[PDB]
Amino acid sequence: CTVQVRLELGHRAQLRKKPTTEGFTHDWMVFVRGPEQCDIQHFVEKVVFWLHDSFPKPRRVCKEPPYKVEESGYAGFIMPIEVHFKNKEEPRKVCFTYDLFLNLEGKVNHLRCEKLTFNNPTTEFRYKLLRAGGVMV
Amino acid sequence: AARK
Repeated sequence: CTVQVRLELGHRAQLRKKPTTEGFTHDWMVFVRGPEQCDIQHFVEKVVFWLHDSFPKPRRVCKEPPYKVEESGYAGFIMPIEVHFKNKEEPRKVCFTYDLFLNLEGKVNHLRCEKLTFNNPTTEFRYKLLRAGGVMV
Repeated sequence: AARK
């Protein structure tokens, strides 16, 4: 028995009308979500966004939804994201390398779908999956 | 700076 569930990683970034005291030109938000009609909270323990050096306390953790980070900045960067599962057996997380990229002349609305595949999950984990929109194959 |  194999269950597949869907994740959407994405971000929006708009160019500020006025930069901040520190010369931050953009506001952005990055997120992890289920597709429409999918609360991934049921099988997602927490999400960890490993921001760049320059943000204070850059290991950002969301234990409940929304799994998001809102900040201001001046540049884009590569960002590891780790989704940890409400699973007591392996696998207990998955990592994506996310590219938080900015539009210097306007906005960015970016979306990227990732399909997770869990093999022979435990009985109570297979719920969390199916409760979150999972599909059996 | 764009991209750090």
